[PDB]
Amino acid sequence: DEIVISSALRTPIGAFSGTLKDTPAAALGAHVVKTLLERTGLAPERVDEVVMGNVLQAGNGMNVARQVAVNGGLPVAVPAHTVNRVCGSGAQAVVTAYAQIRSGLSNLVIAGGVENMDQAPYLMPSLRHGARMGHTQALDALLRDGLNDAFSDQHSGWHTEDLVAKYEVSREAQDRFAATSQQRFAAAQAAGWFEGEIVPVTITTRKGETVFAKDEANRPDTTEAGLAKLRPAFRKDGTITAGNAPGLNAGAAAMIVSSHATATELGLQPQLVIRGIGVAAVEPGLFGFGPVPAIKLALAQAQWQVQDVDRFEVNEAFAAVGLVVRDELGIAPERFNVDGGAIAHGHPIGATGAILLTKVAHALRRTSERRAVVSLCIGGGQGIALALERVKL
Amino acid sequence: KDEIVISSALRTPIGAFSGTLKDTPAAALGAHVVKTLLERTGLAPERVDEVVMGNVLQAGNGMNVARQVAVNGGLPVAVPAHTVNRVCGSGAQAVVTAYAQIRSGLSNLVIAGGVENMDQAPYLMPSLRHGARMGHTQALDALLRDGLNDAFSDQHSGWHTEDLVAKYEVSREAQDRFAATSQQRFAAAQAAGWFEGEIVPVTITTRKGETVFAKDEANRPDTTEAGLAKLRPAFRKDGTITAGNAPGLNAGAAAMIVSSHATATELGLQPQLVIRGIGVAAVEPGLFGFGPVPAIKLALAQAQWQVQDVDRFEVNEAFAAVGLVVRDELGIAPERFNVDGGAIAHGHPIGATGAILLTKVAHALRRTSERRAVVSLCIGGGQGIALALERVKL
Amino acid sequence: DEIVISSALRTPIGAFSGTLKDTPAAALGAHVVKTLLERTGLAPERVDEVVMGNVLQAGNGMNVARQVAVNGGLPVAVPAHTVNRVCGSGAQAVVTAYAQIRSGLSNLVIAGGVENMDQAPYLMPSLRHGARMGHTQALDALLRDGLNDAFSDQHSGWHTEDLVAKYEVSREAQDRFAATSQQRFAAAQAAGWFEGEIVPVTITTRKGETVFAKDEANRPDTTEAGLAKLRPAFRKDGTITAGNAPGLNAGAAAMIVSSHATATELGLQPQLVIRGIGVAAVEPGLFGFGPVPAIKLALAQAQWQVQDVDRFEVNEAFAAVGLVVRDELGIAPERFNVDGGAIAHGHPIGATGAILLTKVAHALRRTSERRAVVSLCIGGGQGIALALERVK
Amino acid sequence: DEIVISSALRTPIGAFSGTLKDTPAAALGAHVVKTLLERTGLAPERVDEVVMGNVLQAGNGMNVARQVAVNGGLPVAVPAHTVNRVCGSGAQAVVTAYAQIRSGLSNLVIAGGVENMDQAPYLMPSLRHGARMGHTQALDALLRDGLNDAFSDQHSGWHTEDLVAKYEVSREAQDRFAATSQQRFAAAQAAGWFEGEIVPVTITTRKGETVFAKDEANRPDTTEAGLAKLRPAFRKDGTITAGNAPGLNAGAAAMIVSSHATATELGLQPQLVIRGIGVAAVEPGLFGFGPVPAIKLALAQAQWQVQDVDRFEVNEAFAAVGLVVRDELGIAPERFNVDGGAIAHGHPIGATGAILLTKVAHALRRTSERRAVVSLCIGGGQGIALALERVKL
Repeated sequence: DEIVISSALRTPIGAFSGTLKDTPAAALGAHVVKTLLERTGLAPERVDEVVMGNVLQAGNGMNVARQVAVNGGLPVAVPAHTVNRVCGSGAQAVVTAYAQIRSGLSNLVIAGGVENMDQAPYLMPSLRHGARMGHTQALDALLRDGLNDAFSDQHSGWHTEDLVAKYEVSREAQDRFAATSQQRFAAAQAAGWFEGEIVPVTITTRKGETVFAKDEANRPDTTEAGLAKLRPAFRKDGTITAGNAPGLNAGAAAMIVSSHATATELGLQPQLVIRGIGVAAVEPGLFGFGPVPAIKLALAQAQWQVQDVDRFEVNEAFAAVGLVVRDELGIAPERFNVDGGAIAHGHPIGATGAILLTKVAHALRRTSERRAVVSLCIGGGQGIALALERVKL
Repeated sequence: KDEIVISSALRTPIGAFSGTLKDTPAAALGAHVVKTLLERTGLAPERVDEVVMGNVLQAGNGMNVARQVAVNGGLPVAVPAHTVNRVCGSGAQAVVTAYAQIRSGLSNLVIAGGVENMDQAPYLMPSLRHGARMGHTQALDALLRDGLNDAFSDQHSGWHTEDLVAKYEVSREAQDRFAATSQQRFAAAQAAGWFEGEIVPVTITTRKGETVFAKDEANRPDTTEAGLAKLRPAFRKDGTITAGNAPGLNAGAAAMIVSSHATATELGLQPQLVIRGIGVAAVEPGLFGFGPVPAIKLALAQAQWQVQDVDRFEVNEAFAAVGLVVRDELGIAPERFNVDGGAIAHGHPIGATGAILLTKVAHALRRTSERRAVVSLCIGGGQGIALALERVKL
Repeated sequence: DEIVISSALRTPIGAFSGTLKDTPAAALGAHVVKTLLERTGLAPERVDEVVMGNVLQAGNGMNVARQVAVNGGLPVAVPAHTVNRVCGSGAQAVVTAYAQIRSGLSNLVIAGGVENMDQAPYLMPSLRHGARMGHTQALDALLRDGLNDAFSDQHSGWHTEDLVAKYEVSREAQDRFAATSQQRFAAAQAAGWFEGEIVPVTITTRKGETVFAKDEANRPDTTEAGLAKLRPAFRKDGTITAGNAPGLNAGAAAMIVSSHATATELGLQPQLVIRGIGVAAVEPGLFGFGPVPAIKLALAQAQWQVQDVDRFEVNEAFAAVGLVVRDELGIAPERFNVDGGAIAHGHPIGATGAILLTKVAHALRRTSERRAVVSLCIGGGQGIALALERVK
Repeated sequence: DEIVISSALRTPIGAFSGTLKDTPAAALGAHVVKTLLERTGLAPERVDEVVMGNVLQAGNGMNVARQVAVNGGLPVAVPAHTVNRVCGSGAQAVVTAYAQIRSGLSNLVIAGGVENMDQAPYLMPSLRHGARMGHTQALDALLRDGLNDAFSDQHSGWHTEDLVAKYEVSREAQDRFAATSQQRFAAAQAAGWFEGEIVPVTITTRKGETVFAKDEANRPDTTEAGLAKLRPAFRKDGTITAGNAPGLNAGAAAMIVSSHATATELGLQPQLVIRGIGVAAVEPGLFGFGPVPAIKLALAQAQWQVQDVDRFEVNEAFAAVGLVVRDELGIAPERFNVDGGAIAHGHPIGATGAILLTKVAHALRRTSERRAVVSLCIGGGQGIALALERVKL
């Protein structure tokens, strides 16, 4: 009856123009899936479906999920499809898996997400049928398909300044939150707390192989004083900066989704039980609020109250989004993004939801905490949340 | 289990390559169908729990096509939406996704469909972000890179389908006979008014005014076996597949309501089909045209139907060769296979086609009083999707 | 030691997106040169140099003039170079030829110009080293390298509205001049007056040929009433429209330049003597005035005055430029662009100067007029003029 | 009347992706012209014309020569035009000037050339009227308009392998020539022999200012042993490498051309008399041979024999071209590219001819040598040569 997550694994997260800049999103997912199969010893024929989140599908080739599955070493008989709920896509893949299992379409699904923002191409809308006369634009696909609202064409960061204004989120509070994310992430990383969830990727370049084993996007030297000096990135009188938002990152995460009975039968070690799912939508312009209704839905399904939850893992799309969700729900600061968030480690859009589920799977194992919520705000005005309970042993 | 049903299946007419819809984004086509569906049904917009849309060529369509379809279709901003991609099967996948959400208790009512506009697919410049440095560089047609070329070989779907032709010994003449028959069946059904009920007109604004696009335009009623025999192979020098025994590069949208039978009745909807069986299968990428065979067998097994129980099979004409291989492998009577013609005539707007075929069957069973149908599509990359569908008695 | 023009020939002029849209400028020039050699029977080894004007060189390949020469059938031993004085380039090629002959560097030069504005590519300045993040521009080379001023980045038509304001050139006068250009051109064309100067080009398509034999860009049905309805193209409350300016055209012209003695020695039939050359420069913003100082310089060299000249052939860059030059010099309206101009036939930038020299060579032969001036205004603020006399 | 060159000056030559990568060719020419006017005190009204060579005109804006003239500070009443005889363009500008003066069209011309190969754009031939369906090419303009033959579409370096084969030019001879070019250039540079001809350019960058005062493309540490290790650049079994050919360089040069009488009247100090001009053409495929007929034409006009010439300055388009021209004409190695050539300093195509005239003007002043020949081979199968005599005082 219970649907469980087993063997959650992720790549380290690459910086913009960083170690993963030449490695397609689909190749990162294939690497995690191959490693997952090697470590679990799961019979590849027991995989009924591969579901992968991917937002910037432009130029990635036919059906990213099918490339992840086949290049990950699964038999050609394993079906696969790609899901896009923007920032929530990596968590959506796990919700899709849950729905397939609960509806009887699948017994075991490999679910996750992939993204590489460097690898997003430029688009030429006028090249097919011609520009005819006069200058024409080449669009950055990461803005057109990933970060700009589809209704306004304004950046997500520009819209988030209206969330800042509505909830009176001070520059000082955003920079305090951002510095704390960096400090928490650096301490956890140094303590080895992310080694269990990370699978190394070997990158071959010119006359070199480089073993990419550790998240590279974080800035342990970040201070409130340093952050206060940065210029607003999206509006002249704004509060959001390069320092209180994540970068343009690359990575992949994947996990096994099955009934508890299926996991036990196949000698898997379940990490989390899915106790509740929430998917909600709000005004595109206030998309940072999306986690609030989504979390309420997930908690209602789990029959939990906010104060019953050991940790909330809410995507740091902006420091401002973290603060609005934490403060609106009255979550204790010590229980909110406990080991740091995307401001430190990065936001590889379509993978981030799978990365946060992976983080919580390993954090509950280490701490013996019982109850967690993963939630992400979603460009276009949506929210996704999963209520998750540790499985013992 | 309560029965999961399809209600109010509707589609745009299908545009030709460089045709009437060439300047109308896929998301705008879906928005138009959703708006019309809400207007005609009077469905309370707050009772829509999710919009799921198939779309294969997402490049340049903007953030989350399904959310654009939902919001521009007039649904409240409180309705969530996501986009699915199982290539050619995406429009049928959206309905399977809806089924799974309802059966799992995540949703009570979903608007599901698909959208595609192949003219609107942009060119891609992989080297523009970090530079070409020195030497010529390529601009990729996204239609090929993300839609029609296999991701493993980079060869066209049509090139791979010549290996299906060789394996099953499908003659050029058999493919051209099938293609001519698809055009003749489609033209006769169209002229008889059999597609009027499923089609919603789209008003297109241009420099020189408005065009009311009300009728499929990609079909060639004058097609003959003799005319098709004149054409050159499109994909291999010694090949059999031509521009005439394959569909075009088309544009369109289709959408429908998916819910329990009880939910449909409660909200004053008129269910058209019950989903009796779902099959999703995968095969060698190189032999993807065979995908419907295992998918149909899975869907029939779930419905507890045999091939001979099915009044009509609606199998996507990705190529005439795929239609022939699937029909003959399953032993389906030619008179019961793509009865009113298929994609060779009306077109293959990739991510919408699965939703278009479900829509076609919903209206055809209502007209004929046929009881049982199977919709199936082969899928680039080596997959197959099938739904076993039963008419609801109204 | 008179320098003469012989065997001036041109292609018909193609419309924007018209019959020549798939035929490179260099191929148009090659075709004229091949035809010129076939008709004259000139020994190819007697050609010392090929000089070709071409403004939009982007994407045309290494040295357009050398492609015209070699693809035109001349021996590989014939040197060639490409000149760019924007709108004046096709006339500049003939001035370059004159200078080479008078200085003893050459005895016989094939000089002309080529342009195909459809064939001008788009430019991607950010593709070499990357756009990194954010949308980036692809430039239309015909604007960047051909029609926009290099200092202001404003269109030539936008700058010409300041010439209109300075000289108080009414919209009605511009439209009357434009209608008259169309009417004069259509009547002359119908009378066969352009047959002698035009060489047909065969264009190969699908499984088909098109023989392109006649200018296609003109609008014989043009009226003042029709032109009055058009919207300003360059400024909101402007006077310049699509109807009182030329299009974005394609074509080529070429001719033999030599001493009179060399022409006679080689059995050529000289058409014109170059009696005077003027090259002048003005404010980029008032480039339409450029022909005035250039014409005065050319007339001074020829020891002619305006009233001595049977016809002026001044490029119709805009109707406004034609009117300003005509009225500043006091030229009789019936002696100014007598058989119509670029508003009707088109302005294939780098070829136009060679096309106007070609037109005048054939018009003086037909009319027995003695004296002509060819002049063009030049984007960036220049003018070129040649004073020309009919050879018997 | 003698036609003379006065006040020949050049920028230092930039490396590919080097100091001048963001400075348009037209701006480099403007800087030389402005400096030339400032130093000579020449009355700007006495300039009858500016003629500039430029090969890669794509994207440089309307009429590069007019931009050089106007941005160089000359009155708008000075006419200007741009010439293109590919690699010979910078020398062609001086021949054009000579012809204008001798024919009476001009009394005084500022002639030179400009090029910036980094600044050459990519071209999209199919963007105006559309690619319709299928992949399409974006062309590197430096290949399409500058370095690939217009008839074969093969690189100039690929064609030069046929010159190598015809004249049996060994790899070892090419590498010896290239090493010697580097050694000669480095010694001459260190001796201060290029200070007189070079005008510094101040480059304003994001982070501040660079005073670019010295040629940067040369490799003084070059050895025959090092060059022997390099892979062929153009054919698998080839001899031409990155080390025995010049780079993709940027720079400008300009000079005053006038009668001797005009120069003296205006207080200029003539450096060279033009005693002979040769322009020749050959098979496009053997364009490296072009200097041979061109030099014979220039020497015939000057009534000189090869052995009467104190130094030959023949553009090092490839080491192979230098060797073929030197050995075909029987020129003493000690009198051929005496202070090094383009393999060391670079080949900024449309400027190189003006750079070589400038180099010879200053070298004859220093050495009191009487007679020089400047010659360049030209893509498409041409050659240009000038026979030049030192003017005293």
